[PDB]
Amino acid sequence: TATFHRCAKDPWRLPGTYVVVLKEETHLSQSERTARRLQAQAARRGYLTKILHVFHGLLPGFLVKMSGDLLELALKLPHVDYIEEDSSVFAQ
Amino acid sequence: SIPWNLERITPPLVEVYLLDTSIQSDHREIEGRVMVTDFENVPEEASKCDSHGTHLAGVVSGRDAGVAKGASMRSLRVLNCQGKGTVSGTLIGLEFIRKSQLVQPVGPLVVLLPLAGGYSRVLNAACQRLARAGVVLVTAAGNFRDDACLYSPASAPEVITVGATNAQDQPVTLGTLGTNFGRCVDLFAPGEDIIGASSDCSTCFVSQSGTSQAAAHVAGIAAMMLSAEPELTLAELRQRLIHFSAKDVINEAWFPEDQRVLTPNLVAALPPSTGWQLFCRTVWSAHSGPTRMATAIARCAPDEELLSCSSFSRSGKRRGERMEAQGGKLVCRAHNAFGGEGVYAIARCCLLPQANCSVHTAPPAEASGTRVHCHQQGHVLTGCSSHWEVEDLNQCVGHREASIHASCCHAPGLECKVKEHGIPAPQEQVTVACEEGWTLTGCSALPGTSHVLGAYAVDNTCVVRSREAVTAVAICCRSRH
Amino acid sequence: EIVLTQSPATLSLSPGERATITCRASQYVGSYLNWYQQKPGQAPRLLIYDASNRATGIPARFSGSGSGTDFTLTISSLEPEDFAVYYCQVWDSSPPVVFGGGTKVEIKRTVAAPSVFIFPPSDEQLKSGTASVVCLLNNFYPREAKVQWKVDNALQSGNSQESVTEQDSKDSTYSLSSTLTLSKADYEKHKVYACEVTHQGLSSPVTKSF
Amino acid sequence: EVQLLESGGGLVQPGGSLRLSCKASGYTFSSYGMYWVRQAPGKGLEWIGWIDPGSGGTKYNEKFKGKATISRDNSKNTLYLQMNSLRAEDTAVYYCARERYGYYFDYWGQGTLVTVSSASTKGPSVFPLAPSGGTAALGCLVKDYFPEPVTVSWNSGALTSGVHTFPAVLQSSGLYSLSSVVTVPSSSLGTQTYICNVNHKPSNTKVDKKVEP
Ligand SMILES: COc1ccc(-n2nc(-c3cn(CCOc4cc5c(cc4Oc4ccc(C(=O)O)c(F)c4)[C@@](C)(CC(=O)Nc4nccs4)NCC5)nn3)cc(C)c2=O)cc1
Repeated sequence: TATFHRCAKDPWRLPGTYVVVLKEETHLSQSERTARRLQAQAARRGYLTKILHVFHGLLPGFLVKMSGDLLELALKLPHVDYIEEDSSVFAQ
Repeated sequence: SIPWNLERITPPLVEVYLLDTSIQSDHREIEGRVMVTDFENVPEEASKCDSHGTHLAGVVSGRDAGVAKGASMRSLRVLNCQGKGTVSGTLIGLEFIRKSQLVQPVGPLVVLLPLAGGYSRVLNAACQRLARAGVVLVTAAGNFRDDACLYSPASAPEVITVGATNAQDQPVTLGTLGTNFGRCVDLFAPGEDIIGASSDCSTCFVSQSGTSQAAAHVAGIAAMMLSAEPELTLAELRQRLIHFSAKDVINEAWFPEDQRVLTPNLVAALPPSTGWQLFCRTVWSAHSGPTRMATAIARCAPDEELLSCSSFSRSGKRRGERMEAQGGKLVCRAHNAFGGEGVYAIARCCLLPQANCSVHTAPPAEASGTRVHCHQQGHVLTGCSSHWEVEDLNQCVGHREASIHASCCHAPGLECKVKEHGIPAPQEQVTVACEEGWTLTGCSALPGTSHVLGAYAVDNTCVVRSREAVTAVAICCRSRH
Repeated sequence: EIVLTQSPATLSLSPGERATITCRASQYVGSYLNWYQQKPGQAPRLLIYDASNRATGIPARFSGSGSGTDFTLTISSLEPEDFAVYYCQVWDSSPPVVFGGGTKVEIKRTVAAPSVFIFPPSDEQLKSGTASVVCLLNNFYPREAKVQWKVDNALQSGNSQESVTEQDSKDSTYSLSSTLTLSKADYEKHKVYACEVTHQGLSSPVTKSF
Repeated sequence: EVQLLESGGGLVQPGGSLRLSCKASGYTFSSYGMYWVRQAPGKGLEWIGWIDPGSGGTKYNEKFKGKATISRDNSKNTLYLQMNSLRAEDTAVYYCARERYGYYFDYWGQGTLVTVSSASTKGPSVFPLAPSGGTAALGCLVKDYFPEPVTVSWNSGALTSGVHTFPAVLQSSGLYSLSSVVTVPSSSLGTQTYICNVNHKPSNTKVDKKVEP
C-alpha cells in the first residue's frame, strides 16, 4: 500500500538518499525500530545502509542513504506511508 | 531617496525565520536584529557564500532599505555557497523550527522559504504540519517561467506563494525565464532590481532579482501586520494580503494564454490602516482531465467558508457544477461532459465565522424552470450553482432539465443583493461588478443561453465567458455597518 | 565603483550666513555616509556620521541630511573657524573607501582692488648673473587674478612663477607675488618691463625702466 | 586617550622608498582597521592601503599595486608603510587613520610630509626689494634654498602689521624661492630702518639684510 515519490524534474533527482515517511500516529520508538529493521534486512542481503537522521517533532520517519535496489524491500516495511527520493532545492 | 519597491509600503515578539544560504550578521543594515542559529545542512561541500541570504535579510528587516525595518530574524543554513540545497536538508531545518517553537515563548512565527525545487510530497506535508501549529510560511513561486503548482514549497496549499513583478508592475523576465505563475500563486511582489544589503562590505548595497526578493518583501508586510495584530490567523493574513494588493496592474499577455484566468492579478502593498467587513477570494481547482465522469474539486482553506461554486471549460463541453457537504464544509464540484477536454471548479472563499453554510437542492422540474431559495432565519443566499445529467440541454433559477443549488449561510450582519447585465450578441465575455463597499460572493451565468464556456469571479466582478441575451449574474454581500 | 560628487567646488559666503554643501553618490549607499572637516595644517576631523548624527564634541550648527544618493551638509550660522575644506565619505567593496573631491568654504567680503607694486632686480643679484622681477598685488578680493609680464611690450613666455597667500585673518583679503626670472644676458638687451593685472574695475599695468 | 604617532618623514631620492611608522596608543590595537591616506598640497584625499592588525589582511590601491607594502607589529602597536620607486608626484602629506569598522575614521595621525627630490642642502641668497604716495611696500627675496622651510621676521619681530610672507615655489633648478613683503607709510621710509630676518634652519643659515632705495 506504500507509495514512492521522486522529482518530476529529472536533473534535480538525487537517488541514493531517501526519506522514509511513516503513518501519522507512529511513535519515535517505532521509527527507530523500522530504521533498525531496514538496516537488518539490507545487511542480510549484502547492502550497507546509513541512517542519516531520525525525524521526531515534525513528521514520523527517518533519512536513509542506501541503494535504490532496497526500495521494493523498504516499501514492504510496516508503518510506512510513503518513501520519497531526495531532490535538489535552489535559491530563487 | 526611497527605492521604488517601497512605494506601496506605508510606515505606521514576531520572529522571522530564514532558510537560505549563510548570512553576514555583522552588516549594518541587519546587525543586532538578525540572529544566526547553529543550524547548517548543505550538500556538496566567502562573501559570495553570504550574498543571497544577506540581501534577503536586508529586504525583510533592513534599517534603510527593508520592508519591516528592525524586524527580528533568525537564520538557518540550507543552501550552500552556490545556492543549492536538498529537500531532506530543508525538512531538518523545518523540524528545527518546530523544536524552537516549543522551547521559545509563544508568539507569531513567519517562516521565509526563498527556495524552490520540484513538487515534493514530504516538503509540502512539512509546510502543512507547521501551518497547523500556527506558522505563517512565505515562499518563492520560482524563476522558471512555469506553473508554480509543479514546484515545492510553492505548491503547498497552506503557504503564501509569491510571484515577482518589476518597477512597471509587470512579471519579471530573465532571458528565457522569469517569474512563475498559476493558481498556486497567491500574489506578486517587487522582485526585480531590488536594492539590499551586500555581503561585500558592512554598509554595501547590491541590486538583486528573483521570487526570493518578492517572497522576502511579503514576509516583511506579514511581520508588520503581526506586530500590530499578533492574533491574526493565517486565513485572516492571506485575505488581508489579497485585499491590500494593487489590482489589475499586470498585463496578462506575459503569461501563457491557459494561465491568465488562473494567475491572480495582485501586486503586494501595505496601505494606510483603519469594523468587521466581508473578505472573499477565488480558488481554482486542478483541471479535471478528459473523462465523461471526470471531476474538478475546489475547496477552501481551513477557517474559510465556501459561499459559491462555478465552473469553466475552454471548449464549453460541460455539465455544470454543484455544491456538496464533505466534513462540515461545502465543496465546489464541477462536472465534465462526454467528449469534453475537462473542466475547472471555481470556489469563492470568504472569512465569515460560524456561518454554517448549507446547500439547498431542487431536482429538475421539466416545467415552465427549476427554483430554490434560502428560507431559514438569519440566512442569506451567497451562491447559485447548477448541474445537469443530460449531454445536451433571494432565489436561484436554473434550466428545467438541470438541478439547482443554493448556498444558504447564517449571517444576520450581511445584506445581499443581485446585480445583472445581459448582452444579446456577446463579444467573448459578459461582465457585471459589485458596487464600492460590496463583496462579490457568487458569479453565475443566467440559464437558457446559447453557448457559455463558464463563469468565474475576478475580485468583485462576475465574468461570464461566451462563444437571447447572455447575462452575468453577481451576488453581492456586505456588512450592515 | 562608487563615485562621490561634491558641489560646489568652492563656496564663498559671509560669517553668520547659512551654508549648504551637496554630495551625490553614483549608487545607493543608504544612510551610511560621513562628513569630514579639514582645517589647514591639520588632519580631517569627523563632523557627521551616518548622514545625520553629529560627532562627539562638534557644535549643533552642523547638521546633515539625506538617504540614498543625495546628501547635504548644513551650517546654520557660519562661525569664522567654520571656513575650511569639507569631505563626504562612504565605504565600498573594491575600492574599500570612497572620498568626495572636497568643498572649500571661503569668506566673502566686498570687492577689493590690489595695491599693485613692481620690483626691479637688485644690483647685488645682478652680480650673481640672474635677474628676478617681482610683481606684488597687495590685499585684494576675490582670489581670481591674472598677471601678464610685459618685457618691452612683448608677452610672458612661461619664465614666470607665482604664489598666493591664504585669506587674511583680519580683512579676509588675498595677496599675490609673481616672479619673472630672466638670465643676465636677456635682462641687459631689453629696456622696459611691466606686469599687467586683471582684477575688477579696469586693467592696471605698472611699469619700470632702468 | 587615543594617539596615533607618526614617524619617518623627510627627503627621499627619486627612485628611492619612503618608510613610515604609525605608533598607536590608548586602545586595543588589533580590534580596529588602519589605513594610510596621503594628500598632495591643494589636492584631495588619496587612500594608499588598509591592514587588519588582527589577521594581517591587506588591501591596496591599484595605482600603488607593486610599489606599496603595509605591515604591522602588534607587540609594538605599530603600523608600517613602504612605498618603492618614488617620483616627484609622490610628494605629499601622509596620514595613518583608524577605522571603526563600518562607521568612520575616528582618529588620525598628525600628518607626515614626504618630499621627493634629488637636490642637496643649500642655504639661500637674500636680495632686497627696494621701495620707491601715502603707503609704500618693500620686501626681500629669499632665493635658491633646499629644503623648505625658511622663516622671515621683520625688525626682529617688532614689525608684524601689513606683513605678507609668501609660500615658496619650486623652480627648474630644484631649489626654492620665496618673498616676504611689508607695507609701510611712505613718510617713515627715511626715519625707520627696515630689515628682514631670514632663517633657513636645515642649513643653520641666518641672514639679515637691510632695505634701502
Ligand atoms: C491526503 O492527500 C490529499 C489528496 C488530495 C488533496 N486535495 N488537494 C487538492 C489540490 C491540491 N492542489 C495543488 C495545490 O493547489 C494550491 C496550492 C496553493 C494555493 C492554492 C492551491 O489550490 C488549491 C489548493 C487546495 C485545494 C483543496 O481542495 O484543498 C484546492 F481546491 C485548490 C495557494 C493559492 C493558497 C491557497 O489558496 N491555499 C488553499 N488551501 C486550501 C484551499 S486553497 N497558494 C499556495 C499554494 N490543487 N488541488 C484538491 C483536492 C480536492 C484535495 O482533496 C489533499 C490531500
